[PDB]
Amino acid sequence: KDDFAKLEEQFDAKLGIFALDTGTNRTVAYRPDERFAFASTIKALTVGVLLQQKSIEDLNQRITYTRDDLVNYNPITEKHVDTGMTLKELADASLRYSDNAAQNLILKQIGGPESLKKELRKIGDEVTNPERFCPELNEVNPGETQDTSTARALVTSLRAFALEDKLPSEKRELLIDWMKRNTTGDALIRAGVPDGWEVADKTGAASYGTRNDIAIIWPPKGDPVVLAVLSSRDKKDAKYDDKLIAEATKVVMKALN
Ligand SMILES: *C(=O)[C@@H](NC(=O)Cc1ccccc1)[C@@H]1N[C@@H](C(=O)O)C(C)(C)S1
Repeated sequence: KDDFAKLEEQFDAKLGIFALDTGTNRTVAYRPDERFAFASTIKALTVGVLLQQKSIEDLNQRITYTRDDLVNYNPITEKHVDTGMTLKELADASLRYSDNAAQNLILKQIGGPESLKKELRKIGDEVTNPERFCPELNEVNPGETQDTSTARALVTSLRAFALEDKLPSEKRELLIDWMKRNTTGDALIRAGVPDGWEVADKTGAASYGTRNDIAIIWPPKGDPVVLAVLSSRDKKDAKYDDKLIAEATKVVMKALN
């Protein structure tokens, strides 16, 4: 409690923390219901919904696109404009590289932010507010609730898809594999977790120094932890520091042990 305030003190930032130990039902909450721009963590839920709406076979559908559908951070999708990419390959790119264009293509496919919100409401997430495609292209100003969620809701919806019954097991397995194989999170939740332990995570970064990671974390032996660490700062062009996330993860891990 004061460890998390210490981190807020040390990094001049606001933290939102929610963790669930699914083995004991122990919880670690710190501003659990405070809203942050969810930023690219929404990609994990976007794929959950894609997977609910498609057989694994249907993920082989090819999606074509041009250079004009690519804006900022498209490491995978910029390599394939000639051929396009299948839904499967877009999911991989979106989750493991946070390919922004891949995300936009998947979001279109599922019916846009309106359909994403519909499906999240259906799983009992009253908080996550998808509003815009690309939502990184627009600022979430303090007090704005469009494209925001909370640590607690993000954990709840992530557990629903990844760990519970919102997906049949072969699709839940695909989601988990992609997340475990994320390339973008080494300095975040993964840097705060004990060595060896498996981590499936999805990162995000926006304006106002927003720096997020959501994860499922497995102990050698036992049930997983599901965790959201959301952060933001006072100023629109504020810098973030990944260390804040890693260190907040350390505190959660302490508290769970
Ligand atoms: C979603 O979070 C994406 N963010 C952006 O495109 C905007 C942005 C804002 C500030 C700094 C950098 C980028 C992509 N996801 C993150 C992430 O997964 O950490 C990237 C920084 C890779 S871009």
